[PDB]
Amino acid sequence: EVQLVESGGALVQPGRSLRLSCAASGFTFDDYAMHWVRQAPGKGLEWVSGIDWNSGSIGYADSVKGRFTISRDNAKNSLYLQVNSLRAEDTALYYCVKDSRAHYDILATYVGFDYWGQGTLVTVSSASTKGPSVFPLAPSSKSTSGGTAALGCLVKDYFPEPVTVSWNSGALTSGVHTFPAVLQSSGLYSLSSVVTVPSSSLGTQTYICNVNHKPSNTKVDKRVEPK
Amino acid sequence: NLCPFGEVFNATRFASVYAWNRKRISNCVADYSVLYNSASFSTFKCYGVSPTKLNDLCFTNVYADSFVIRGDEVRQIAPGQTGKIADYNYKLPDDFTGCVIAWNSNNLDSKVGGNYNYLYRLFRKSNLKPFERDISTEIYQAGSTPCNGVEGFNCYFPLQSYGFQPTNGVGYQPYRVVVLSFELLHAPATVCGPD
Amino acid sequence: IVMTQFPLSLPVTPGEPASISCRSSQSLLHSNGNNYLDWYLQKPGQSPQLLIYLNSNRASGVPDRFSGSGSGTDFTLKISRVEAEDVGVYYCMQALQTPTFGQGTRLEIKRTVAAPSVFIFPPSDEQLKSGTASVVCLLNNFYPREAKVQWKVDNALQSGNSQESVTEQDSKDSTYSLSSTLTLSKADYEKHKVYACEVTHQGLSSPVTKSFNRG
Ligand SMILES: *[C@@H]1O[C@H](CO[C@@H]2O[C@@H](C)[C@@H](O)[C@@H](O)[C@@H]2O)[C@@H](O[C@@H]2O[C@H](CO)[C@@H](O)[C@H](O)[C@H]2NC(C)=O)[C@H](O)[C@H]1NC(C)=O
Repeated sequence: EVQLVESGGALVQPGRSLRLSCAASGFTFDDYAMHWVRQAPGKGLEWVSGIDWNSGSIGYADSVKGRFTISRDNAKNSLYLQVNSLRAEDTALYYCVKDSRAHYDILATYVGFDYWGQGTLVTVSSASTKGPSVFPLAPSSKSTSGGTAALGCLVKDYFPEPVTVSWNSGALTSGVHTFPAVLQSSGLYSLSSVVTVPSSSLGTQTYICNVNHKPSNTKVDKRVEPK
Repeated sequence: NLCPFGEVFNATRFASVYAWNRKRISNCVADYSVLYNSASFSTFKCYGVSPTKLNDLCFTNVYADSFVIRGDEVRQIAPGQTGKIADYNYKLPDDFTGCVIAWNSNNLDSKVGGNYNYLYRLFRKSNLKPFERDISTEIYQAGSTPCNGVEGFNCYFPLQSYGFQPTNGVGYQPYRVVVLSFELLHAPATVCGPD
Repeated sequence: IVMTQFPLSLPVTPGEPASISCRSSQSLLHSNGNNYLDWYLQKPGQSPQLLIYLNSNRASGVPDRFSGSGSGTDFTLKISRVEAEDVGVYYCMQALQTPTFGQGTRLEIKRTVAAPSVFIFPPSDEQLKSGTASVVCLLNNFYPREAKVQWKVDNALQSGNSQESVTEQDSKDSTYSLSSTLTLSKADYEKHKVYACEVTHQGLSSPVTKSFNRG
C-alpha cells in the first residue's frame, strides 16, 4: 500500500529553520515526481514546491522562493523540504504529495496527484512548549440521559497544537467525540474528549483516556471514575 | 527544417523489440513540447536531462529507437534494469541521456485470434551490450549436447512470438515505445530547439 | 491562475444530487483537448485525496456517483446520490500551470432534526486544587448545527467566560456535538452555588436546563 509518512514539523521561533522529511513506501519512488502542498489551519490549500524524479527540474511557489529548498534521496525513498527564515504564515500542515508523472512540469502521463500524506504540523511562534494537564469529566446523575451516560477527559493548558486522545487504549471508539482544540486568551490550547456509554456499565467497566502530547513527551492515562 | 519525429512516432508499422529500428536525426530543429505535452503517451520519463530544458539545448545527434513490447515490460526500458527485454533485446547504459516514451497500441497491434508477428529474444548466452541489436536466429544450446543448428530437445529457437489478443489485460497488451537519445559530441551541435 | 468555487457551503439532503461550481481566470483547455482541472475531497480529519483528474476521470475506488464536467473557464462536479460518507470539503485544482487551488466547498448533509442530549460536568477536585474551575456543558448528536447555549450562575446569565467547540459532521450519523466550557477561578467558583446550563435548539420544544449545586 502507498504510504507517505511526514515528520520534522515542530514549534520553531520566527526566523529559524526546520528540516521536513517524508518517508515513502508502497510504490517505485524512483518513478515519480514529488510535491509539498501545505494548508494553514482552517484555511485553503497552497502548493509549495515540486521536484522531478531525478531532481532534474525544481519548482517553488513565489511566497517561498529563496527560503525553502526541496530535495530527495531516491536511495532512501525519502523527500525533504528545508524551511528557512521562518515567518508566522508558514504555520501550516505540510503534506507530502505523490505525483503521477516522472516530471512535475510536463502534461503527459498526468492522472492527478495520486496519494497525499497525512501531513506534519509546523508552528512558528515565540511561545514555548507546555505539556497538558488531564482532568476527569466524571459521570454522575447530571450526566445521564435515560440509559446512556456521558463521561470524558479535559485536556488543558498546552501550547503546541498536536494532541491525541484514545479511549481504553483504542478499544473504545463508538460514541467518542474528541473536540477541536480552542486557543484560550492565555495563548494556550484546551479540549475535551467525551464518550457516551450505557448507564449500567458505570461501576462495571473501567474507562481510561490516553492523552498524548508528543511535543512535550507527555503520555497520560487517566482513569475516569463515577461520582 | 523540422526534425522528422512524425515518421517515427506515427510510423504505420513498428518493429519487433529484438530487431529494433533506429532513426538517426541531425541537421534540424524540433519543439519537444509537442511530445511531453502529448495526451496520448502513457509513459514519459527522461534521464540525464530535463524535458522542459530540451527546447534550449543543442546536440550533435539524436537517435530515435522504436519497437513494440508488452505492457509489463515497459518498466524494463530503463538504465540498470534486469529482465528478458533489458538483457536479451534492448539495453540502456547507466549514463544514458534521453527519454523513454510509451503508449498503448491495442487498437493496432492486436488481432482477433491473436497477432503473432511481434517477436522477442527469450534465450541468449550473454547479456546484451548497451544499444546492441542482435538478430541471429542461431539455435540456443541449453544442454551439454551440440545442437549443430537443428531445433530439438534442449535446442531452442531463440525467438518467441507475442500473443496479442484484444481481450488480454492491459499488461499483456501491446505498447509502442520510442527511446530518444541525445548525443553531445566534441563536434558542432546541429540538432536544437526553437528560439 | 485563480480558482474560485461558488457554493462555499452546500447543504444537501441524502439521496438528492449535489452540484459544485468552479470558475477559473484562464482557460484550462489545452491543445491536446484535455481540461487540466482536478477535484480533491478532504474528508473530516484527513488530508485531501484525489477524486477526479482531467475533468472527467475517476481515481481508483471513486464510486460511479461522482462525475465531472466543464471546459475552459467553467467546470462543475456533480454527485448523483449524496451519502453520509460524502461529508467533507471539495477542492478545485488546475494542473495546466503550477498548482492553484480553489477555496473549498463544505458539503453538509441535510439530516432530519435531532434533539441534543445535554450533559453537565462539574470541575474535578484535582483541578480546583490548582486554582482553576472548568464547568463543561455537552450537547451530543444534534441536527442542525444552530444551538444557543447560555450559562446561568445563581440565575445570572454569564457572558465572556465561556468557549464553545463543535465537531465536524459525522460520516454516519450526519450529526454534530458541541462543548461549552466555563472557566472561573477557584475563588469565583466557590462564591456561588447553582451552576446551570440552558440549551435552545430547533428540535427542542422547550429549553433543556442541566444544573447542579457545589456539593
Ligand atoms: C501524429 O499524428 C497526430 C495526428 O495527426 C492527424 O492525423 C494524421 C493521420 C495526419 O493526417 C495529420 O496531418 C493529422 O493532423 C499529430 O497530431 C496533430 O498534429 C498537428 C500538427 O500541428 C496538429 O495541428 C493537430 O492538432 C494534432 N492533432 C492531434 C489529434 O494530435 C501528431 O503531431 C503526430 N505526431 C508527431 C510526433 O508529429
